[PDB]
Amino acid sequence: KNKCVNFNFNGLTGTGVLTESNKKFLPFQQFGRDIADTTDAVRDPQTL
Amino acid sequence: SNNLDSKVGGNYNYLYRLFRKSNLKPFERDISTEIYQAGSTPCNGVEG
Amino acid sequence: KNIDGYFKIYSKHTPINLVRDLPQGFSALEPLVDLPIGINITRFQTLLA
Repeated sequence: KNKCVNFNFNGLTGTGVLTESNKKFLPFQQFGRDIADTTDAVRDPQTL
Repeated sequence: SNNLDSKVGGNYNYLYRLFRKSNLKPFERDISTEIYQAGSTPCNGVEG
Repeated sequence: KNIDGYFKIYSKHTPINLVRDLPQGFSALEPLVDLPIGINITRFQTLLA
């Protein structure tokens, strides 16, 4: 967390900084996208 | 799979549809055993 | 609904105080499960107690 790193969560490739935000993910929502339809937040598959 | 699936005398277990009344849509499995017509001639049962 | 053989099932449970036909309101339904059966559905029924 708090480091510029390359992410890959089930094909969701990208680069960014990981942190805990106020996003309230529902039980069925897997990952969110920004206004550009680009993945801006995901959920850890191993442990929720 | 000539040495695996085929057998002496002819392996006639695999089937295929010669024709249908019209072309089917993609990603569609059809297991119907009805006799389909090539043209507009109504057959109504027996072959010919 | 059945989209490309993937049978979608949504669910939403909420309390009400209703004495007439369907409530005139709004409520978002969430997905419950996804059953990839892979068949064409044309009819349906329901069970009652």
